[PDB]
Amino acid sequence: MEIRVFRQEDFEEVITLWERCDLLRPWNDPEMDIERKMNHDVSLFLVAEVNGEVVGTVMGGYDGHRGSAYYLGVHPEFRGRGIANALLNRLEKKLIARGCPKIQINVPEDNDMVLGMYERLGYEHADVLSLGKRLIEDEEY
Amino acid sequence: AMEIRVFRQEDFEEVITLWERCDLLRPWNDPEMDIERKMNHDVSLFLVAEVNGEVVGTVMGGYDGHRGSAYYLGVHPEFRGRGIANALLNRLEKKLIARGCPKIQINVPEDNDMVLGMYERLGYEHADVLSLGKRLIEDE
Ligand SMILES: [Zn+2]
Ligand SMILES: [Zn+2]
Repeated sequence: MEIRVFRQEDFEEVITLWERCDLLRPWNDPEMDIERKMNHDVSLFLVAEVNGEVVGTVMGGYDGHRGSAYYLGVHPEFRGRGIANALLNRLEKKLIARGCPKIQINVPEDNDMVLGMYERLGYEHADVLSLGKRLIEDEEY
Repeated sequence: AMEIRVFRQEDFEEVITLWERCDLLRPWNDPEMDIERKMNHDVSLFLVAEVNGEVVGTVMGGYDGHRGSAYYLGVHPEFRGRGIANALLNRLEKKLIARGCPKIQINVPEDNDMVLGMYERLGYEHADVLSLGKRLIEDE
């Protein structure tokens, strides 16, 4: 396999991958989320392709101060082969390449597993509360 | 005469000074480098608040194509009776909306109830989530 940048043709294949990995939350329209990312900057939005097919994603980003990562998933049939790791290790390097000093990720608290994965890779938990506010509402889909 | 506008190169050392006075600097974040990171990337969400020509508040707003962000929110100790932080976040929020950003997320210290309360009062809600981070470039 091989990690590259998301391109428009990857659009339905990615949604259908997010489907299979249950990354889909009713609040967030994934069509909209991809459109936003496209309008914005696709360059830290990476896909893993095996056999000329997408099997993993990470929507990474950078705001001029912190790196981010959302929509990190790997196809349940492709889960043994270090894909999410290759995917995070490519993002972190693409971030360093543009002077991003730190990346920060939110993980569901009850998910003790994915929590251990990140810690393994040298991520520290911060003693902060994440606070959020909805600015634009996504319809149901 | 208070006015919120976008950060300008001229504001550079005034803002650093304000960050000092606002007890916002940390030895692991070089504020010159952070200002420079931001300028090189996109300065349009990096807001200041000026009162009679003086910069007395900032917010380094941000957007990543999915989520909006805010760092370095400070208002000069002497300019705190006046809704300036509120004005800073309100404008940032409008600016995020203007470019299609659906949501802003801000991390606040688990101790700092005064700040948690401000955000709640502004309509921010707690997410049942844990913040993990990884330093990629050390400032030194
Ligand atoms: Zn396609
Ligand atoms: Zn810790």
